[PDB]
Amino acid sequence: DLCFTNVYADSFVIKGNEVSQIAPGQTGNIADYNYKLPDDFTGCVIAWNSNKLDSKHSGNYDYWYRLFRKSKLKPFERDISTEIYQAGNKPCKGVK
Amino acid sequence: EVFNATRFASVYAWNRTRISNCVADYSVLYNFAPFFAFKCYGVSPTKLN
Ligand SMILES: *[C@@H]1O[C@H](CO)[C@@H](O[C@@H]2O[C@H](CO)[C@@H](O)[C@H](O)[C@@H]2O)[C@H](O)[C@H]1NC(C)=O
Ligand SMILES: *[C@@H]1O[C@H](CO)[C@@H](O)[C@H](O)[C@H]1NC(C)=O
Repeated sequence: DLCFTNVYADSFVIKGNEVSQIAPGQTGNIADYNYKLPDDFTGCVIAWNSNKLDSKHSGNYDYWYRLFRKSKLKPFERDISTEIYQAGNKPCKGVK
Repeated sequence: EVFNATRFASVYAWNRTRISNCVADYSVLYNFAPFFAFKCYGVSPTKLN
């Protein structure tokens, strides 16, 4: 019985505990570096097991996630970039 | 020294240290930590320095 001026359907595959991670005002590697839901979130998330399409014999590694960002992620912002995280004071560009 | 100990004791007998006469920069804290849980209550970790 509700009307929305717009609807955004953000989709991604994530681990089990990381579902409890995704919520308005949470913390952790995903809640801070990969997906930060805004505190005044008007919307809601959906999660169900997909062990048949994201799994196969010999394993699968197609998916990715970031644990090294220079700061926290502002809500609803993508940070797709491959830059080596600086540790200490040496750039060590090009090589891990 | 606090984060590079070798024998962090058990929870039943928790090691207790004191920090005084310092300049406390937590960048070195962020360095030696593949963090899993930084839930901070009293202060905001971003606004900590
Ligand atoms: C908790 O563990 C700390 C690091 O392992 C201890 O700090 C050091 O302890 C050594 C002796 O183990 C001291 O020589 C050194 O100066 C420094 O204080 C700390 O003492 C220890 N505390 C307790 C209550 O066990
Ligand atoms: C502890 O200090 C030594 C100093 O050589 C260093 O090699 C080691 O990585 C440090 N370990 C941690 C957990 O900080």
